[PDB]
Amino acid sequence: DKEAAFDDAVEERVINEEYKIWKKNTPFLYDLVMTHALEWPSLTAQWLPDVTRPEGKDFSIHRLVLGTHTSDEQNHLVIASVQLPNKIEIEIKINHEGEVNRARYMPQNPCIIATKTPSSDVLVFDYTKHPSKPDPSGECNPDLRLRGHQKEGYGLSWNPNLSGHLLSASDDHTICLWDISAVPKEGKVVDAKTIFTGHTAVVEDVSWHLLHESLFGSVADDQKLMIWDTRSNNTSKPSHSVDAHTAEVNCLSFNPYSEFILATGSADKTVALWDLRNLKLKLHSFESHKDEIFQVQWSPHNETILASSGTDRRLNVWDLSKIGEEQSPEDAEDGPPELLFIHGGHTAKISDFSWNPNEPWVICSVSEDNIMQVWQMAENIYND
Amino acid sequence: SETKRAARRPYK
Repeated sequence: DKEAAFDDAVEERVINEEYKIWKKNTPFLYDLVMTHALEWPSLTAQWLPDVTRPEGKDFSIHRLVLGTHTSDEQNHLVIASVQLPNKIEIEIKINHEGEVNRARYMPQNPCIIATKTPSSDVLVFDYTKHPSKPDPSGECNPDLRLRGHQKEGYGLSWNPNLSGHLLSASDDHTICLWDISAVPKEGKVVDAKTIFTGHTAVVEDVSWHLLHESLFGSVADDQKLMIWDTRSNNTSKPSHSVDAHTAEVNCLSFNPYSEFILATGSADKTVALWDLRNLKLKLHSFESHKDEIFQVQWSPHNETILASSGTDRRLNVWDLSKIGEEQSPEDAEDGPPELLFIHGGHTAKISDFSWNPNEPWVICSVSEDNIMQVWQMAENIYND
Repeated sequence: SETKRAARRPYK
């Protein structure tokens, strides 16, 4: 009624007050905080692995794969440059049909970037083969088009041990696999090598294991986590299937230092911790988030550190080494002991984030309002 | 120290 609008107004106040108190506390909570309004909101964020370090400078140049979300206008695949100590610029804009749901670089050659669109084709771009400045026609000339899905989705994951092997999750209940290793010179469209059909609802994410080249995991709106092996001759049924959450599962992340461990994040407002050797039993539930979680990512530097983000506008950082520690009921009120940090700088749903791989503790998070933040919590919070 | 606490209370 006019009650819906009283609620909206109260809620604006709430967000605004929260952002005021956050802003006053920044000098105590961060070693670094940069905020940039992008031209459009980005649904995706990934640091590229390279870092250039010009002579005589007190800063290094890092890079970010980003995207746009615009209804009416021309969308772009984007690469931005960030300066960090020992400011922000766009460097390439590539025409993209529709918004960029996810964009991810191939480890074995990070010029190569795969995207997910609102259409069913999964696109591959080589950004060294497009002009810095996009043709005004607005035509999307991707280097490959990968076929197999019937709908859009998010999950996208390159195999870091088998060059060119890409996995994708879709709203069509399907995971697709491609091998773009070796692609005939007259060939631009590539068909799926395998399609996995074990889910019975929207498949939200997929990821390759980091050491075992055949292994990968998936999560879906059927509330299941599925562990799959590509060596198997049955693609309708995973090696393992667990009932992970009490609502949709949106994300997963394998721990890069602990080969049996992974985390999942869900609309049930939790992150779950898992051990592949025994999937019946969830190891742990990380609770603190107030609404649906969309992204989960392990720290690339510390085996016990994990972070998650989503709809409640927060990005939480966790440390599993503190699970079980006792606490005064005063500390207990703020959250459990494994919650290290609540990033409170965004005033909209967080869509994606990425841990910087060359600068420990630096994270890039992006929200629906068009804000990009590059930040780093204060050292004394994770050390002594 | 209570620098920990502030970290878990960004909105206070």
